[PDB]
Amino acid sequence: SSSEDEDAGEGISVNTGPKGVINDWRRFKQLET
Amino acid sequence: ASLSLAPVNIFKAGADEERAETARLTSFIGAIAIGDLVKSTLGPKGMDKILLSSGRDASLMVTNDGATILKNIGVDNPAAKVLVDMSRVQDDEVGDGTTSVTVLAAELLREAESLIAKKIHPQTIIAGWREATKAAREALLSSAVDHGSDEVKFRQDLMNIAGTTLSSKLLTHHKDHFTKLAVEAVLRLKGSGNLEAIHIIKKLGGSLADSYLDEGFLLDKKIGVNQPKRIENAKILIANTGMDTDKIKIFGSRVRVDSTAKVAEIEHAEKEKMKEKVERILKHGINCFINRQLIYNYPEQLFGAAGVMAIEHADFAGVERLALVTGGEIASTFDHPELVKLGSCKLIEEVMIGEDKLIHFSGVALGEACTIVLRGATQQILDEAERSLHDALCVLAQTVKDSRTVYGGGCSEMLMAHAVTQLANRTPGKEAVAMESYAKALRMLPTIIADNAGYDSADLVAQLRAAHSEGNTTAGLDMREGTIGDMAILGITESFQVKRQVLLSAAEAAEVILRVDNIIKAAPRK
Amino acid sequence: ALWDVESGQLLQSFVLCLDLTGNTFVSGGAMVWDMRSGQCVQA
Ligand SMILES: Nc1ncnc2c1ncn2[C@@H]1O[C@H](COP(=O)(O)OP(=O)(O)O)[C@@H](O)[C@H]1O
Ligand SMILES: [Mg+2]
Repeated sequence: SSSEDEDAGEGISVNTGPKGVINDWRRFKQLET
Repeated sequence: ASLSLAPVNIFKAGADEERAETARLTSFIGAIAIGDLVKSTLGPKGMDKILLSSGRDASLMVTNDGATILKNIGVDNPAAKVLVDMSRVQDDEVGDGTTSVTVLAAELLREAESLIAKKIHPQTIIAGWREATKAAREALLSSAVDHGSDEVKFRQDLMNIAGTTLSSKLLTHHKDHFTKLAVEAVLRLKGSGNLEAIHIIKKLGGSLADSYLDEGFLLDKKIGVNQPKRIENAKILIANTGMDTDKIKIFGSRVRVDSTAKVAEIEHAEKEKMKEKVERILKHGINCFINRQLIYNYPEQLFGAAGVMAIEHADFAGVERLALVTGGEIASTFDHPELVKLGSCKLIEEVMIGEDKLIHFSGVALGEACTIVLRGATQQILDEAERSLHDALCVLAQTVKDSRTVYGGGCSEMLMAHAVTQLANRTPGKEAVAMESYAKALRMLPTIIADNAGYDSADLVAQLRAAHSEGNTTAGLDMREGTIGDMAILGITESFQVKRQVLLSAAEAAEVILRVDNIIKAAPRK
Repeated sequence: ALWDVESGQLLQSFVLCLDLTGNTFVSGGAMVWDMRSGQCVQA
C-alpha cells in the first residue's frame, strides 16, 4: 500500500651587439651594484 | 649601416631583423632540420614516428606520412614554415610524395648553402637550378610510359602503383591484400575522382588482415522501433526532408484562437499534415526510407505501421554515398512520384561488427560508392592504416585521371639527374656548378632511400649512376636484397604526376627560400 | 555544436561566441553557416 519505506649554430660568439647594448647594460649594472 | 646595428634604434620592443649571414643561416638550419626530421621515414625501409601532443588531451599519433608529421609540429622557423606549407600543398595536390618533396628541397638548400660558401651569387644558383629543372622535367616527361589503352596492362600498373605506395607504410605487412583492396575500391568508382565516395570505417579489435572491402555498403545509423529489421529486394527512397514537426516556413505565422478546442483542432490538423506527408512518401511504393535529417516519433510510428524501414539522420555524406551506391535520387518533395528514381539493392540487414551493429546493403544496383572496414589492435594502428589507405586511393585516382607512369626506386631521380649532369657538362660558368649541385641532390634522394635500409648506399648509387650513364634507363634499387635491378621487371612503378609534382614543388620552394637575404620579425603578441 | 532539444541528438557539429529563422547563424572568434547546406556561406 501507500504506507511503505516512503512513509644548430650553438656557438654564436656575438660580435658587436654587446658594444651596442653596453649603455643599457651599465645603466642596469650601476643600480645592481 | 644595417637597420638593427645602427646608433639610433628603429624598431619596436621585441622586433628584430637578420641580415645576410644570419638570414641565410636561419633559413638553411630550418630547412635542414625539417628535411632531416622528415627523412628516415622514406622508402620501403622507412620507420615511423610518435607525435605526442602537449595539449590537455595529449593526443597520440604514430605515422609514416611526411605531411602529417610536418603539420603537427610547433614550427617557428619561417623557412621551416615554408617547407611545411610545401608539404601540405603537395598532399593536397596528390597523395604520396610528401616526404620526397621535403627531402629534395632540404637537399637542394644544403647544396645552396655549400655553393654560397664558395662565393657564388644566389641569383646564379637560381638560374642554374631553373635550367636544371627544365632539363629534368623534359627527361622525366620523355621517360614516361602510358598503358591506359590496354585494360590488363593498366590494371597491372595500378596494382604495381598501389604496392609501391603501400610499401613504405605499416600496411606493407599485408601489402598484397591491401593493394588488391585499394585497387578494387578505386575501380568501383567507375572513373569518378570522388574520394569522398569511399568511406573508411575503423573498428577496434581483430587483425589488420581482417580488414576488407564490403561488396555492398555499410551504414552506421539505426532503424526505427517498429520498422522491419530485414528487407529483401529493397526499393530505396533517399530524402532530405524535415520530418520533425515540419513547420510551415511562414515564420510570421501563429495560432491565435479563443478556446482550447480550437488549439486541439489545430494540433490534429498538424498531425494530419504529417500523416499526409508520410502517405505521399509511401505512394512511391518503397520498402526503405533514408532521410538526411531526423525522423520524429509520429512519422516513424506511421512508417512502422506501413512496415517500411526508415533510417534517420544519415548526414549529407551518408545520403550522397547511398545515392551513389543504390542509384536513387535525393528528393525533398513528393508530389511527382514518377519523376523520382528509387534506389535498389538485393538485401538490407543488420550486421554485427565488433561490438557495434551496422546496416548492411547487399547486391547494390550501381555500387559507385565503397565502404572499407579497418580492423586493428590499437587506435594508432587504425589511424595509420586509414592514412596509408588514403595515400593509396589518392595515388590510384590520380593514375586513373592520368595514366602516364614512371619507374620508382630511384630510377626517375637517376635519369633526371643524368640529364641535369649532361646539361651541366656543356655549360660554362658557375651555373654548371649549380646544376651539378642540383644533380647531387637528385642523387641524394635514392641515397637516403638506400641508407634507410642499411645497405651500402654509396656503392649502390654509384652503380645506378653508371647504369644510367651507359643507357640502362630502367635501372633502379632492388630493395628485396640490396642490389640494383630492372624496375620494369620488378614492377616498381609510380604516377608521373606525383614525381613531376615532387620535382617542381621542391625546386620552386628551394628557389623561393634561396632568394631571401633578410628576415625581419615583428614584435609578437605575447 | 547544435543539438535538438526534444530528441536529444546532435544535428551537426561545426568559437568564443555565436548568435542566430533557425537556419543561418554567425560565429565569431565572421563565420555564417547555413543548416540547409551545412557549409560556411559568408566570412
Ligand atoms: N618496392 C620499392 N622498391 C624500391 N623503392 C620503393 C619501393 N616502394 C617505394 N619506394 C620508394 O620510396 C620512396 C618514398 O615513398 P613513400 O615513403 O611511400 O612516400 P613519399 O614519396 O611521400 O616519401 C618513393 O620515391 C619510392 O620510389
Ligand atoms: Mg608513399
